[PDB]
Amino acid sequence: RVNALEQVVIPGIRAQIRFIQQVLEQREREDTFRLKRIKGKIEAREAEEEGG
Amino acid sequence: EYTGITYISGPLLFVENAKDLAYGAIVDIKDGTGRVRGGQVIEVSEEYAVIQVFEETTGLDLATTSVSLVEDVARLGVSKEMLGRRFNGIGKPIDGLPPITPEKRLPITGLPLNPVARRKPEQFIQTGISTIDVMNTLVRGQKLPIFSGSGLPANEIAAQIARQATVRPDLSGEGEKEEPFAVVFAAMGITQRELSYFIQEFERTGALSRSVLFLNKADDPTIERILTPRMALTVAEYLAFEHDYHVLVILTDMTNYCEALREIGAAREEIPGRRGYPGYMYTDLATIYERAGVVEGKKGSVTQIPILSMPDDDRTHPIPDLTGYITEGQIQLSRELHRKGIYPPIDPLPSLSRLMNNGVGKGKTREDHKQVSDQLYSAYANGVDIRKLVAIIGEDALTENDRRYLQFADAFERFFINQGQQNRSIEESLQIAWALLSMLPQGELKRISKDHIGKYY
Amino acid sequence: MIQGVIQKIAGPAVIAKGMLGARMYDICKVGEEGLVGEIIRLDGDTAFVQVYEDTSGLKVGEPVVSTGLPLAVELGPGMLNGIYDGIQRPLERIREKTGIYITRGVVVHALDREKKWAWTPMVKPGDEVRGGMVLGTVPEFGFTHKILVPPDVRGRVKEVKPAGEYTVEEPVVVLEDGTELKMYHTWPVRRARPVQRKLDPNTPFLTGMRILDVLFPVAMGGTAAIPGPFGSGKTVTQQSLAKWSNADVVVYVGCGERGNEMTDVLVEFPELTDPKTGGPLMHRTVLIANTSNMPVAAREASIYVGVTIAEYFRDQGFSVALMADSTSRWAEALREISSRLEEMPAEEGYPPYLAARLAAFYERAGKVITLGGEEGAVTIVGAVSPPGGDMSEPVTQSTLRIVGAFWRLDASLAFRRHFPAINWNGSYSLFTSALDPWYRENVAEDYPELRDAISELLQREAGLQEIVQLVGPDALQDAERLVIEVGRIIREDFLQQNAYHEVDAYCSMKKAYGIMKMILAFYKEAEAAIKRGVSIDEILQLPVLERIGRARYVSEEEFPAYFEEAMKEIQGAFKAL
Amino acid sequence: IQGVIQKIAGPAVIAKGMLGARMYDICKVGEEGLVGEIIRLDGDTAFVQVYEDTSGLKVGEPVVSTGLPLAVELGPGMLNGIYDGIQRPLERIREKTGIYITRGVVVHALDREKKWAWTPMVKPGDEVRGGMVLGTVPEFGFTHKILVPPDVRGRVKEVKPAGEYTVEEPVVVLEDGTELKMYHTWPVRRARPVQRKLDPNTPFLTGMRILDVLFPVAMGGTAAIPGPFGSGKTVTQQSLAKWSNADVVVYVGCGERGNEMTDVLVEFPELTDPKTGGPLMHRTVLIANTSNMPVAAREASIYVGVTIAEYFRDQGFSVALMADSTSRWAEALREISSRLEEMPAEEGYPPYLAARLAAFYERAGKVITLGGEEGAVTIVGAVSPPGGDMSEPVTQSTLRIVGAFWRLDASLAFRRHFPAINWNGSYSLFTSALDPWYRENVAEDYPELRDAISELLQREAGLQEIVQLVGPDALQDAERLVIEVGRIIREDFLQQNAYHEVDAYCSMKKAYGIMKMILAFYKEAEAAIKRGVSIDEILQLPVLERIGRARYVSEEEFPAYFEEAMKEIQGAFKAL
Repeated sequence: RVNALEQVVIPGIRAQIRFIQQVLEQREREDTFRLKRIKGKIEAREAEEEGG
Repeated sequence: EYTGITYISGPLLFVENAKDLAYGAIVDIKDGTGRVRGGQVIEVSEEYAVIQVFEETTGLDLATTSVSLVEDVARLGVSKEMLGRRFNGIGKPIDGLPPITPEKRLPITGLPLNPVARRKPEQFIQTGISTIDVMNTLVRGQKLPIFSGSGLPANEIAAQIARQATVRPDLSGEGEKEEPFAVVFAAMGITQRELSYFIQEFERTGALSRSVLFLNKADDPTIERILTPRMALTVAEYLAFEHDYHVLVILTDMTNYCEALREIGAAREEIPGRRGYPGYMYTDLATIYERAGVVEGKKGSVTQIPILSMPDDDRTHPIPDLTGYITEGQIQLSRELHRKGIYPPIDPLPSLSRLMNNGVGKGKTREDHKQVSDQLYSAYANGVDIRKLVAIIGEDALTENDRRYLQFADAFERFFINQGQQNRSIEESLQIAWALLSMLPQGELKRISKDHIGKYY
Repeated sequence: MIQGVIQKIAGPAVIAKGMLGARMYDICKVGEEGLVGEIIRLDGDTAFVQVYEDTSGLKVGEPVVSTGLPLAVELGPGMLNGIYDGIQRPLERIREKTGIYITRGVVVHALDREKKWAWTPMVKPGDEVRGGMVLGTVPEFGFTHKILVPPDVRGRVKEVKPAGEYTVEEPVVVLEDGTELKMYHTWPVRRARPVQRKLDPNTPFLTGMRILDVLFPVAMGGTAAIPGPFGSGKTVTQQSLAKWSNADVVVYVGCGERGNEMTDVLVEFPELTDPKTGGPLMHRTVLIANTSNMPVAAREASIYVGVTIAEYFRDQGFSVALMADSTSRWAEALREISSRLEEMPAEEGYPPYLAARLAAFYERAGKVITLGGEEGAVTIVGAVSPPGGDMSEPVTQSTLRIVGAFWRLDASLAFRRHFPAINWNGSYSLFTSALDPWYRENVAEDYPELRDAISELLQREAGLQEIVQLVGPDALQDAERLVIEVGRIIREDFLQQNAYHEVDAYCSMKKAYGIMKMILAFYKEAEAAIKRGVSIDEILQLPVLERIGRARYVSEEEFPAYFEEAMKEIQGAFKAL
Repeated sequence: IQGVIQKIAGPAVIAKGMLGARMYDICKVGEEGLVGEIIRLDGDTAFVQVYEDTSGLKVGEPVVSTGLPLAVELGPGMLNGIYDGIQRPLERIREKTGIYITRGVVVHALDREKKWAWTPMVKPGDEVRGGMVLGTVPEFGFTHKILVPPDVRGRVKEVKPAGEYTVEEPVVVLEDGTELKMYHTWPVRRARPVQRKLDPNTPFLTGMRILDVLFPVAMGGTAAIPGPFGSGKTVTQQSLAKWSNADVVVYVGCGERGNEMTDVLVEFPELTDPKTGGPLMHRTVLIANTSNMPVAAREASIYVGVTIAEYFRDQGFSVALMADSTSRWAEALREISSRLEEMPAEEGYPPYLAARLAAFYERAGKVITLGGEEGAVTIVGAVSPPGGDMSEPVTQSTLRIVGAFWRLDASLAFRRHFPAINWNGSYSLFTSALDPWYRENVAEDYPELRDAISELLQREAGLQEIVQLVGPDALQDAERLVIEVGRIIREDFLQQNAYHEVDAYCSMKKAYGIMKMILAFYKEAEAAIKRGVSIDEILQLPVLERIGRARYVSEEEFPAYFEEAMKEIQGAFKAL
């Protein structure tokens, strides 16, 4: 059990959280980028009242 | 070209119109407090050009301000008087030595290279670490990244091989009086301590004797770290081919490269991320690591030696992963021997190189170099393998025909892998590599030919 | 002429103004230098260019010239030994003119108009010609080259010049339809050469890999992925896959291939044997490979050059090999282009339109009968690359929307210097039962049979490998350890196909079928041997273990001398013992 | 300049009427003058980052600006001087506002209403050297040399006699024109010029044996202490600076705890220096921020201190900077960069985190100034994550910049011993480069000892586990001997106090002798089992007890106690 644990199990049960984490995290680049372009629209709209 | 600041960001900002600006240009931009800096112009536009800020934008007024074209693309001169001088910080040498006097002003951005003007390796590089150069085959045709650990530092290894490479008298059929043993060292990020580490280690290689030592100084602005890579490179191509001297660019932590690079794309919205590192990474590293093989025609060449740590053993994160793909094979040092007190700790089992029979062969290195390659590899393998299975059932997992491969994992250990920093010769290496191969049955060898059994037993 | 100038520049992209009358996809010379881009996004009258060459030294306001005619690639005689690269230029020639370095803004014509070749008429005036049919032969090296009528061209014939060498742009066949049908012809890169009827493959594809083909084949016309994690085997197995080929023409597109890899590639080809002229493999290869030093879009373009060349050779009636090297190219291209042109990314930096062109490129491939009425086949072997190190990546999940054959290269097998590295638990093929007719017709009757007889071995090895690592098999019974050490030889001497030994670099059906009957023997004997109370321990010491090991100590073309020889001793001298 | 507010989103303010505004410019928004700062301009309007929260502010008010860029204040009064992350004196806030703080508070950044001593250390008609000599202030700490800032080498006129002069009062003026006062302004984002950056070669005392003698970082290091506070770890941080050879200490936090951080402040005058013999408070600068403190207070935290240490450096003092809660520093930055176009793109943190992280260590260390004086800015990087992941930005960024982790573990802390340094989970990359200078200055065989002796513990770690499950009793004398020597190093040498005065402050000439004797006992013990000697005998030797009495004595008795203790060992295995 000792032998086994220090190899396949333990860091493996780690790398699972890590892999998960990183992909959850990276997904939220697209969130911000989209949200950016959303902002751009909103301001662009109130900038046609006062200009072009 | 018109000065017109009507937006300030991080390291990019509004500059009205453009008329003589191009990509890659050196501009000088006066803050108006008596402080001046430069930058690169990227995203050139007849609307708003945005200028790459080189150092703090503090004291930046809207009053007395100027943008002025200094050079249209990136260029900086390279004299023939380079070797044997220490070039601490960008450009000018600042360490007490007078200014650089240049002779040929050419680009430092990089110039393309024909792929049909590239010839296969025909010279072996003799490096003073036995281990690496046998299995992995050190040649001037491959760029081997050194991957270090956390508690295995990157610095110890980097110092070592600086001086420890020499070029054959005739074992390659190439004179040692046709090239020098001279080196170039690049920095892509060095810090305070790391700089103070390579101090003493420079003086022994011969810092001002024969080497060219570009450094970021280690206190200078972020942006500089992404300037010195490709400078080190282009600069060397001149002196390399034309003057015909071989040099090896000893590049250190690409970590600090990614790090600094990533900031810029985070205000121009190229949105860096792949796992939190630039997804445009490979793109930039393309030119930078392009010259790392051997040319045809001209002698002397240019060879990249990347040196970077791993944040984790895992090859998932792009710090080792993307770097992997790029370069030609890999050589890890693991932590599997660090843990034991071995120095240098090289583990060849996760290691896999691109070429192992190119730049080597009978009379191009040694006749048995080519033979003893694959041999050392499968020999250790079948040792370390056992030490797995022993725990799993009883306290053993071996016969008597396993017990001999067993002692070869001790033999390869502190005798061979360890050596301190002592310079071993290409002779001394393989020679004695056949005294550890006496402990294995000669009738159980299948990764080496029989006619070589009769040459060295 | 489309005469804008520049507007903005955004990295290796450029945007342009003054652009009126501009069609989506053309020849786009940018600045006065003429770097060659492409018009992709058209918003308004502001036409987004994407430059295949670097934009260092490219100011704004410089006149942008566009033809308004589509980007096409030059197709005509002088194709073999020739270079068309990823940017429409011949490197052979670039090497001489521009010196040691290549200097951006330089362009020439893709197909050398300085070439001359003889003309053999197969037509006369007063003929009726249709698209894709032959007008004449041309002898270019050991290959026969035909002059394919451009597709969608019909009408009668005014004259046909008598045999003799001419410049490869002069008219050899003037049509009586008011078209002087020039010796070369363009055909846009997007557009693909027609087909009269679409068919399915049925001729096998040998590549010089023993186990690779024998367990999971690909047909001649087929398609497969090679995903290779962590910079392992993948990268130079492709060189060892293009090293030897069954197919007549060899088209190798490295698609913006890293310059340190292209080194050994390029130089190896003159020293490789050609089996139709006895010399340089270059007399049957064409390099569509491009330099990695160039930006992202020169590695997208390159794939689209390749296929329209592949097709040109498939329409003359030849078996065509296409090998795309690294999907890490393609990924990076679209990854970065997406930001530039202000496209909205859907998932993880990859554009919504990712499997768009990707799918179709795979589609084109197949054995099919053309509108010229000849039969060629485009056979594909793309090497898949996960940038992240898992197949969960969008760029690698797309390459697994296609079907046919698959292969899986693993980091762990690859270390042991046993290439090809293949997993029986990681691939499937659908060319097993599609190839079974042409197996029991040409190869042998007992070849649809013998292949099954190796699979079972290694089926049980998966299932038992598990058990092995949990508790050794020394604790287990005899018959458990049996098939385990059958298994040894299936790796030691049959997953090691040395790319440095040439009697393993050659492989064919005779060396296939052969060593398959060696293994067969051993299996059926050992199963009965150990039911007489013998242990696999003693048998490892018996000469029988070594004997099956002769597969890399025996020749290719002196092989039928050693085959039968040793074969007998298996059923002989182990049931005596 | 002067302008008018246009918007208020969040705590941040945006206001037009700005033009000719400098970058990192002094802004006091409104008629309430909230301490703010001009940043990244846009159009004829600017974005203004206001540290103090706004909630009383209305738009359309006047905004007074100085038109000069915010700088760090450097003068007297800093030694024995309480300040925060905006650098206002937190106790004159208590007297002028009461217990509670009502925003829009502006007071002087130094005690300028006191009359401070003076002595001229230069005269007229002589020239000054930058970074050095102007005049000194005698104080009740040591001294404080009020020196002219760099690149001011000109002639001086009119140097007034020794007496008492306010900070704002002049004592000196230049002959070539351009007047100067005792208060000096130095830029927040720039560091002072040096002549060489040296190499570290004088060991950095920490006053507890094991800490520095085993794992030195010497003077000009960069270290770290991980794991969150509240594990008694704070023991280490206070005593560190307290004993340690220096003449000034600067303590700084940012996002630190509630009441636990106010225990520290009152207990600070109750810490006592060994050198002066009186409180540490006399010679301590505070710029700590709690966590009730303004938004960007904590974010500006770092930079202040860095600068301030460089002042004391130029003077020829040794400083000891203690970077508490490096991990929590990042909190504020994330918040600010969200509301701007510096949006996250790394991994849950902005990618400008790594940039702002580096410079704090880069611009500190042991180096020589323009003034020619030496001093060190040893940093000890308490990161303190809640757990820390190596795939978190904070951890994988720091890890690289510092050269040492001086890790304490929890198991080791329950055992109530300081040093509690878990040797297997500590490292310091310095050691290599420090061996030359060690035996040069210190003593002959001192390096030879340290590297050699570490092995005990190494060859004990894997040994104890489950192999010695009931002690050794079925085991050979080979393996027995390790834990006999094991006993003395871990119950005498690793242990030390910090609340007994006989062994809270140690020094080299004491530690060296301790360490030698324990080598010499492995050297006569392992030789004992080849003679035929059992551990029964070893376990009754008065030598083991003598090792325990060599730290229940101080450095003064050490000579006499070293005579007797040393020679005792040699004659206590020549009896066996």
